[PDB]
Amino acid sequence: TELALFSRVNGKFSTEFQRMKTLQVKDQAVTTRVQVRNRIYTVKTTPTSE
Amino acid sequence: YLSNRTNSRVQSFGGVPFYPGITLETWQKGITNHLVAIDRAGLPLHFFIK
Ligand SMILES: *[C@@H]1O[C@H](CO)[C@@H](O)[C@H](O)[C@H]1NC(C)=O
Repeated sequence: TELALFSRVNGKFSTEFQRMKTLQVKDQAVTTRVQVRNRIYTVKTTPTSE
Repeated sequence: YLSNRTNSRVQSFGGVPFYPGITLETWQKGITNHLVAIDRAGLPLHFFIK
């Protein structure tokens, strides 16, 4: 600010603004399935075959 | 930081070919045949040579 009635009447407003908005989302999904089946039903050769 | 970890292990012998969505029942009712020797006892074969 400034004022006077004799020699020095002025005005000033050196207003400033600095804003910096930074976001950082970071998502990481990971799925891993493994599944295994087994069956048996056995068979032998007869001990007297030719 | 989420982390599921699921296991599963059926081990059947012996009924109808198992599958995950099977009830604990349709297993049983389907045991009509599909029987399996779950326990056994015998003798040394030299005993049978008489
Ligand atoms: C698996 O993770 C989900 C979230 O995605 C959770 O709700 C659940 O309880 C966890 N376990 C199973 C068996 O789904």
